[PDB]
Amino acid sequence: LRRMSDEFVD
Amino acid sequence: LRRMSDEFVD
Amino acid sequence: GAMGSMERASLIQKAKLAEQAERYEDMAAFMKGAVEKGEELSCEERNLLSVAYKNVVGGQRAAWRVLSSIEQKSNEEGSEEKGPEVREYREKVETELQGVCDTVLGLLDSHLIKEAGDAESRVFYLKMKGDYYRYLAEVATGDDKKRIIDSARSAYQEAMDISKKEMPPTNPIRLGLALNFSVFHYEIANSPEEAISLAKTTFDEAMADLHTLSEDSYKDSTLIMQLLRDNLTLWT
Amino acid sequence: GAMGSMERASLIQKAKLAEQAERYEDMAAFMKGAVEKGEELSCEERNLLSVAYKNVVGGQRAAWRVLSSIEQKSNEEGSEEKGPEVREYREKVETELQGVCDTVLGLLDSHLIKEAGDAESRVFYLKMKGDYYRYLAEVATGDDKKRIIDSARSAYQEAMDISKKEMPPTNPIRLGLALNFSVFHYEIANSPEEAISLAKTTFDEAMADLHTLSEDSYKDSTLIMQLLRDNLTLWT
Ligand SMILES: [Ca+2]
Ligand SMILES: [Ca+2]
Ligand SMILES: [Ca+2]
Ligand SMILES: [Ca+2]
Ligand SMILES: [Ca+2]
Ligand SMILES: [Ca+2]
Ligand SMILES: [Ca+2]
Ligand SMILES: [Ca+2]
Ligand SMILES: [Ca+2]
Ligand SMILES: [Ca+2]
Ligand SMILES: [Cl-]
Ligand SMILES: [Cl-]
Repeated sequence: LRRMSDEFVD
Repeated sequence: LRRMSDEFVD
Repeated sequence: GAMGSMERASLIQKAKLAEQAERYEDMAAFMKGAVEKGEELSCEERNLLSVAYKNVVGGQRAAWRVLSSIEQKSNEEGSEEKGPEVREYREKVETELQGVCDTVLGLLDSHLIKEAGDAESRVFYLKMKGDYYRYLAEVATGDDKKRIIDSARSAYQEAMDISKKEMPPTNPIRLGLALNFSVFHYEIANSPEEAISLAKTTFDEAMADLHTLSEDSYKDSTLIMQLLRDNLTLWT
Repeated sequence: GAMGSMERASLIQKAKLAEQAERYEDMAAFMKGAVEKGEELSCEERNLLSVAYKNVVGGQRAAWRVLSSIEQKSNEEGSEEKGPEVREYREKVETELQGVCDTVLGLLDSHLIKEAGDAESRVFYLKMKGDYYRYLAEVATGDDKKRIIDSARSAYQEAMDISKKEMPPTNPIRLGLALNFSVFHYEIANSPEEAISLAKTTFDEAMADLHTLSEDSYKDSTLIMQLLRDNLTLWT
């Protein structure tokens, strides 16, 4: 899978 | 579920 | 327009690229440019045009339904007054949706339909005309609601008449037309019995013709037959 | 701009409506309008701004990657010459992406960052500056690639310095900053060891502070810690 960057909201 | 309309391609 | 300087073939090429990138607004603009070159569309090109605008208007319709639901709840008893913003934004999305529908109907009237002589092309474009009038009907509330509904009905009916005369009952265009016309009857024309009757008859007549088909054509036809069955299951 | 005549509060209201309708271009335009009113943003408003542009640029980045892959395959040995269209359309998407990045960086420079005095706001905006320079770096190939990379690095580094001084190790902003800076190191700066070191240290220092948190804050922090772990698993 593709690496994760931030998806936080809150 | 929602009714279906056409999604044919082709 | 803005696509006037680009080659027809390059517009088609880029429409296919836009599809792969899920850039449907771009895809639609490229296909509009291709139509405006004035030549008739091939089967593949017709499908590119349909896919592009279906996806664009699909997003707008989904957004409109969300906003309309919020608006409807705002106008219940006991709901706190929040000002004009919900109505304004619903109106904004609605106007943009109407604009896209008018663009498609404009392409059909200038001059795709009048140049379409083969059953496959003519039925395809008349189905499209019915569909985009149907989308206009979904958001119509004023004086012209009845005329918009009648315009959809008339396009669908002309398409049905040609398709019954010129196409086999398993033809995917004929099947998708009947599916959408049945949805028109159920959702727009307040005629659920007509919707059910049409879906049933269409399914049964296709079933009886499947034996004539290759494996690949069988797969195509049964896919759409399943959509008819899904609706029948929901409606009965 | 076009939002100059709309009340700040109405712009925020409509941004939230646009989010519910998944109309992220609209959401971004409303939030740009809100920023341009000149007042500082609340925590909630900062998050609306970020969500809007993240979704817009996210779609553009995904499209660019599709088109770049097609372009790269076109320039292999044995590949048939298809003309300039793939490059042209990739360039079109790239230019639009760069435009959005420049818009965000413009808002940050005029004047969100300079007015942001609290750690939470300042770190948030500096992280954003790093992110949008990082997105510019993803598509950069010319003279200024090194300067774009350094701009991203510098913003992230200033944010990290403040966050380490002023925020607990479990703060979601601090965690998301470290996550994104680690991705910068791995993907942009060709420094996979730095990426891994940062992700590990960040995770471990957060783990040790979880005991101080409420149930709700624990859930927030562990969510982002899992993203760090996911990357570590992919990278080792
Ligand atoms: Ca021309
Ligand atoms: Ca030509
Ligand atoms: Ca209206
Ligand atoms: Ca003709
Ligand atoms: Ca025939
Ligand atoms: Ca003003
Ligand atoms: Ca005001
Ligand atoms: Ca470029
Ligand atoms: Ca301040
Ligand atoms: Ca603090
Ligand atoms: Cl509006
Ligand atoms: Cl282009």
